[PDB]
Amino acid sequence: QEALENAGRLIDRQLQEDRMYPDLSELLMVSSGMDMDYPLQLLSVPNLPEISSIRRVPLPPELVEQFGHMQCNCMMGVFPPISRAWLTIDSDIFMWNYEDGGDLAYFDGLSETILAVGLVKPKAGIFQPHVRHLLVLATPVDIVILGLSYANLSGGMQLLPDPLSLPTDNTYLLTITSTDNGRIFLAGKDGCLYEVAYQKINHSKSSL
Amino acid sequence: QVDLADKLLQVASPFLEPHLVRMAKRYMDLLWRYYEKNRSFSNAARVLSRLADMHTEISLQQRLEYIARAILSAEFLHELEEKMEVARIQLQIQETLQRQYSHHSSVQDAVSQLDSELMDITKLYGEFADPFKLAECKLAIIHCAGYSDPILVQ
Amino acid sequence: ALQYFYFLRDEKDSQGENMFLRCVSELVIESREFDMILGKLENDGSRKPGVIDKFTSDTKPIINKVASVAENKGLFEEAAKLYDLAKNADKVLELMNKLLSPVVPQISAPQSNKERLKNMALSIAERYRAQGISANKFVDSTFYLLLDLITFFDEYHSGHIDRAFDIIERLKLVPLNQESVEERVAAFRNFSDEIRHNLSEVLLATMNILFTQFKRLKGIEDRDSQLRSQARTLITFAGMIPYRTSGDTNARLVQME
Amino acid sequence: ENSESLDCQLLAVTHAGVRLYFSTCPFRARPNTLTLVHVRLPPGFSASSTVEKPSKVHRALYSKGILLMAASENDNDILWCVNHDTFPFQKPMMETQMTAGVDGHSWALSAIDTPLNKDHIPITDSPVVVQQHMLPPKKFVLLSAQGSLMFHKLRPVDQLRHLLVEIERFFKLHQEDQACATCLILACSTCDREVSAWATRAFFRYGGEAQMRFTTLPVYSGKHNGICIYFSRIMGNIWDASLVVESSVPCQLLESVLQELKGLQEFLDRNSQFAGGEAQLSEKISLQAIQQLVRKSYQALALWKLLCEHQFTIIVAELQKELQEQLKITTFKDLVIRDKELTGALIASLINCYIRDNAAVDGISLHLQDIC
Repeated sequence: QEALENAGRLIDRQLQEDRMYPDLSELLMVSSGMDMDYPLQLLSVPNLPEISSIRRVPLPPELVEQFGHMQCNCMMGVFPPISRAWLTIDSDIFMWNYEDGGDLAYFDGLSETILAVGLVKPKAGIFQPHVRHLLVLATPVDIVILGLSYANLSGGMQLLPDPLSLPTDNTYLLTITSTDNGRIFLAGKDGCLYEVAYQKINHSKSSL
Repeated sequence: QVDLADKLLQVASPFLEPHLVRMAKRYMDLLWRYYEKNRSFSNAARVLSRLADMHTEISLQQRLEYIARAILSAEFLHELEEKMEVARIQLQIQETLQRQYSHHSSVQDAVSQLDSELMDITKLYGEFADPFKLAECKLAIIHCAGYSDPILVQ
Repeated sequence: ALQYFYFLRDEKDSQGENMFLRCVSELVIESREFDMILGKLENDGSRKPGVIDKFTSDTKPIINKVASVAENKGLFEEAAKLYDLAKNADKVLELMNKLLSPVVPQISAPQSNKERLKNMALSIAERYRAQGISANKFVDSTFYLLLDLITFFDEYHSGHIDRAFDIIERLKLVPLNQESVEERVAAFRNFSDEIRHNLSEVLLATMNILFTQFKRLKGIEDRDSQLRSQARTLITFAGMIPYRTSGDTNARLVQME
Repeated sequence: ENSESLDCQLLAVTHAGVRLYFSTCPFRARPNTLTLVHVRLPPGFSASSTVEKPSKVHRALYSKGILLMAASENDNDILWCVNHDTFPFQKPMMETQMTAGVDGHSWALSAIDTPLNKDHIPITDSPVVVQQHMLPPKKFVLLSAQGSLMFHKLRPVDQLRHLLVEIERFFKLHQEDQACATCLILACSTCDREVSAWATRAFFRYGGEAQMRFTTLPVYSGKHNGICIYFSRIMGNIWDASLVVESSVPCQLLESVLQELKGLQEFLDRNSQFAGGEAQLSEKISLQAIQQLVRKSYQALALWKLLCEHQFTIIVAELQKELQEQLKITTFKDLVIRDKELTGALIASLINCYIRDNAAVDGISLHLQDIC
C-alpha cells in the first residue's frame, strides 16, 4: 500500500526479470537455418547497424621510421589490457599508445630476433605479484619477462626487466598463452605443448 | 554569405542603411544586425517589436528578450507593453501545460502555437483557459482585457 | 569600561538595569571593539566569550543592531564578524561571496599567501562547511567557485602555466571543447551576479598561459593544435559577450604576436 | 565462458566461415570429449553461401557471440560483423550482419573494452539492454598494417535516435515498454538536439498519434514500466550492495548517481501533472510511488554526497554500538526505502561534531527538520 515499498517491489521484480533473460545460445534457436538480417551493403542496415567506424589512426611515422629496416621478420599486434599496440621488426620491439601515438616505448634489451610477444598476468605469489601485467618476449635464444605498469605521476608507461632469462634455444617458440593462474604455456615449433614456471625451467606437459 | 555580417555593422557607407532597410523583411540576422545597428533607441525598439510580432519561428523566450530589449529602449510604448503582457500570459499557460497531466506529449502542437506567436486574447481565453481550466490564467487575462462584468468575473 | 558599567546593576531594580544595558550597548556601538566586547572565532566551539558575555544575556540583539549599522557604513568585515556571532551562517557566506567576488575582478599583482578577504574566504569554508552546514547549497557553490578561481590566481604567475589551464577548465565556466562556446553563452546570463562579473579575468588568464605556454618551441609529438583550439573557442566566447563585459577585448593583443 | 553458456566450451570458425559449437563436461581429473552442439552458416544470403569464403584466422568472436569476420576473397578483403539482436533475443534468436568499412588486410582484432555482458550466469548474460547504462561503451580494435581502426557498438539509445522520426520499428522488435524507457532516456539525455528531446518526450508522453497509444488496460502502461526499468537499471549495481564497509562506493560514483537521479527527479517533478491525477487510478498510484521513490533516492544520495566531504570515518568507528551489526549490513536499497532512526542519530552526530562544514551543516539541520 505504501508507495515507497510498492515502488521498491516493482523495481525488484523488474530486476529479476532482467536477470532471468534467456540464454544467448541454444541449438533449438537455429536448428532450422539461421534468422539473418544480412546486408552486403556499409550502413545497409540503417537503424540497426551493430557497429560503426568511429576513427582510424595511422601508425605514426615516427614509429614506422624505426621499422624501416627489417631483413628477417615483422609482426604486430594490439595488447588488449594496455590499449597499446606493438610492432616487432627483427630484434626490436615498439609499444605505442593507442590514444596518443606520440608516446611510444622501445625495447633495447633484446639482442636477438623476437619470435613472439605476449601479455600475461602475474602469478599469485611471486615478488612481482603486484604488477598489473607482464610482458613475455621470446627470441630464438631466450625468453624474457618484463613488467608493465602505469606511472600514476606522469601516467607514462613503465617497463622494468624482471631479470628472468629462460634458455629456449631449440624451441623456436611459436606461441605463448597464459592461464590466469599465472601459469604460462607456450609451444615451440616442437609439437603441441610446453609450460614455463618463473617460480626459469621448462617442463613439457605432453611428456617429452 | 561569408557570414561576414558582423562586419556589416561596422560599415559606415550611406548605402548601407537602405540596404538593411530593404532586406529587413536568415534575415533575422539582418535584423539582429539592424536593431543593434541603430544606435538610436527609438529606431532600435521599433525593429525588435516587429521582430517579436513577426510571422519566422522565433521562440517566445527570444520574443520576450526582444521585448525586454525593446522596452529597455523606452504609442509605440503602448503597443510594446501590451505585447509584453500578453506574451507573459502565454509563458504562464505554457508552463502550466507542462505540469498538467491531462495533456499528451504528442499534442506538442499547442506549445508550438504558444511559443510561435502572440495570440488573440479571446483565442487565448476560449481556446486555452477554458478547455484547460486554467482559472488563474483566465482571470489574469481578463485583467488585461479589463473586463469589468462582475458576474462573469465572480 | 565594561567592569565599571557593570556596577550600575549594583543598584538593583529596573530602570537602572536598562540604563546598564543601554550603556553597554552604547559602549559597543561607536567603540567598535567587537572582538573584545562581543566575542570571536568559532572553530566550531561557539563563541569564545567577549568580556560582556562573561557578564551575559542580551547580546544577540545588540549584535544585530551593530551589524545592521555596519551595513549602513559599509564596514564589511565587521558585518561578517558580527553575523558570525549572530550565527547567521547563510548571511555570512553571502556577504563573504560579495567581498571575495569583487577584488577578484580588477587588475593583477596581489594576493600574498597569508591574510585578507581571500584568506577570510578560506577560513569560513573550512570552518562551516564541514560542520552541519546551515547555508544554502547555492550560496556554498558560488563560494567554492570563488575559492577555485583564487587558487587559479595563486598559481597564475609564479609560473605553473600548465597547472592554470587545468584548473580553469575544471571550473566548467569556459569552453575548452568545441564551438560549444555558444552554450557558454546560453549559460552566462543564467550565471549568478558574483561570477558574471569575474569572467573578464577568467578570459585573458586563459589567453596568457595559452600564449606563454604555446611559445613557439625550438626544434616527437608536439600537439600545439590543442591549447590553440582553446584560444579559438575562448575568443568566439569573448566575441559573443563583449557588450556584457567591461570592455576590454584586448584579448586580441595577447592573442597575437 | 561457462558464464555465457554452461555447456558450450568452444566455437570453431572454419575457412568457409562456418561456426561450430561444441559442448563438454569437465570433472575435477577428466575432460569429456567435445560434442558438436550446433552449427551456423554464413549468409551468402543463406546456407550454400561462399560469401565468407575465404575466412582468415584474423576473425574472432567477441564475448557475447559477436562475430568479426575477416574474409579474403580469392577479388579483395572484406570485413563483416554479426551481432545478435539481443533485444528480439528476449526469446527468438536473430543476428544482424553487415559489411564494414575496412578494406585493408586485417592483421588482428581485439576488444579495447570489458564486455557488456550483464550477468555472470547464463541467465541474463546477454542482456545488453539492462547493462546499456552501466557497461562501458564497447569499442573494438581492428589492426591493419596501415593503421588502427576503431569500431563502436551502437546502443539502443542510438537506434531509437535513428528511428526518432519512425519508432514503430523499435517498438516492434524491442517492445513498447523498452521503447518508452529509451524514449525517457533520450528526453533526459544531455547535448541532444531540441528536436530529438522534444520528439522523444512526445513519444513518451503521447506515443504515436492515431497509431500506438500509451495505456493501462484492465496492467500498467508502458510509461510506468519504462520509467521503472530506467530507474532499476541505473541503480542495479549498487542496489543490493552494502552501503558501509568507509563507503562501499567512491565519491566520484556517488556524484555520478546523484547527478543522474537529479536529472530524473527534475524531469518527473516537472511533468508530474501529466502522470498523476481502476486502471487509470492504478496508473496514477504506481507513478506517484515511483516518483516518490526517485526523490527518496535523491535524498539518500544527497546525504552521502555530504558525508564524502570529510571526517566521516572517524565518527563511524566511534559511534557504532550494538546496533552496529544492523548498520553494517545495510544495503543501498535499505536507504532507498529508509531506516530512519539510525540515520537521524548519525546525522545529528555529524552536525553536533565539527565534521560538517559551513553550508553542509545547515543542510542537515534543514533535513532533520524537514524529514526527521
